[PDB]
Amino acid sequence: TMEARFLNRNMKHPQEGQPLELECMPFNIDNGVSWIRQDKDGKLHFIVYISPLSRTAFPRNERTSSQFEGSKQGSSFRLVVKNFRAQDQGTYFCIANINQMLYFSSGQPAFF
Amino acid sequence: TMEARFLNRNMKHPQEGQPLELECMPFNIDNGVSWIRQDKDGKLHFIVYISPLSRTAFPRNERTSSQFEGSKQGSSFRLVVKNFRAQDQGTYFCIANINQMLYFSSGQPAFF
Repeated sequence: TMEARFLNRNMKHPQEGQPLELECMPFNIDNGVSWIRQDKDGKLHFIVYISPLSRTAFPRNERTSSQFEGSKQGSSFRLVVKNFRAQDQGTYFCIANINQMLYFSSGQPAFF
Repeated sequence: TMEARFLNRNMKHPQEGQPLELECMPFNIDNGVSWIRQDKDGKLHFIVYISPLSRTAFPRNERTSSQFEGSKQGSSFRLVVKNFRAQDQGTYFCIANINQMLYFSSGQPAFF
């Protein structure tokens, strides 16, 4: 089943000012996934969609493309937060959209 | 901006055993929306995608199609829970997917 996790499964919380790598492991390859961040608010934010070919699409109002990197690394999807700051905290999820049905990963809490 | 709300804005909580109607008001028409439910868990569930033509697509493992009705009613999207039961409680959101970018509504808490 679908999970979003820290690349470093040993860490419990992200470090302020460090690069943060998350991994999404999708039940299906050759379907892309979207990374999203949920505030403690509950408020939901789209970060990036990664195609099976590692093509990325970011939101239009754009700090995002400069603060996050998306890629597919052999069967799994990756999201990198270049410098993890306070405004990046939240619960991160992977979403796959296959035949107009959505599939959600388990979330990864990322709070100092 | 995008909001999911009770059709009856006067009510604070859904009634056990009553039909529940929610409304999604999308920044864009002639794009469909997906309804999702989030547990208190944080766990996310796809309910249904409604096309701009009121065409519905439900999950494959299917209690869902029999317990929820989706439609577009003049500019807004509607989700009906036929008989609202304990297992239907959660925070409901609308999602639009336009050019591989996702847009999320504010959520509507639905708990007794």
